[PDB]
Amino acid sequence: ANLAAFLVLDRPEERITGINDPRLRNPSDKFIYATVKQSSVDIYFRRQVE
Amino acid sequence: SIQQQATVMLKIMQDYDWHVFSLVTTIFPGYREFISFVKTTVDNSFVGW
Amino acid sequence: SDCEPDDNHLSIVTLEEAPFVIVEDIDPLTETCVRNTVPCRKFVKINNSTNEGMNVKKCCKGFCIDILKKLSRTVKFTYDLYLVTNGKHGKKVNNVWNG
Amino acid sequence: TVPQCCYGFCIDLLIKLARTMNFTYEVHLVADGKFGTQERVNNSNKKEWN
Repeated sequence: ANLAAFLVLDRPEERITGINDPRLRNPSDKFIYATVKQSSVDIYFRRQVE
Repeated sequence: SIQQQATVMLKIMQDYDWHVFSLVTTIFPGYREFISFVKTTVDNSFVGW
Repeated sequence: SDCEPDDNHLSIVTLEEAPFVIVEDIDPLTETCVRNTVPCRKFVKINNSTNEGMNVKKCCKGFCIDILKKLSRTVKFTYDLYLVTNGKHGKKVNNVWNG
Repeated sequence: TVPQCCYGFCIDLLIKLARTMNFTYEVHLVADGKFGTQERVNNSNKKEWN
């Protein structure tokens, strides 16, 4: 029973549901993410001041 | 000249966080250039008035 | 031109202790502040032995500040925000209040 | 400005459009290598497209 309970576990980190995840919203040194350059994604991020 | 007076007024308004304008002008000679200059300045600046 | 007194300018006092107030220093670049904030002015001390202070503007953000923005939108009046430099909340010591 | 061969979805769409509209296209690559947006430069009170 204990082995069966242990095997059912998500060892990898949970997949990003979207922009609403607090992990992406709150920056950290242990998880770095960014765009490429000043592209349309940069414009979209700039327009929304959040 | 009025060209730099417009920039000075824009800087003064920016210093007081006045990001909304209202250009109430009158038909006087030489003022179309002033209106065009202030429009180009407000569009060209990154402040975003 | 029109002799009509009014109290549109209301002084506001805010404290940077709760998470609802996250006021930070003014960034020299961009638009001197973020696109969604409130101009907050604070008198900062220049020296330990000098009581003279300098008024420096700051960008104010937070949940309570958003509530204040909604109140300003509804009541349709302006608000000027200050920052307390004498204590956090204030207590009645010797029948004298502070904060 | 060395010559290369560029192919894919975009060039196929361009060929189809030229065939339909009897156009004579001349494909070129971006010298800057970026999409280009409004970025702040020296004398930052100025918008220029790159």
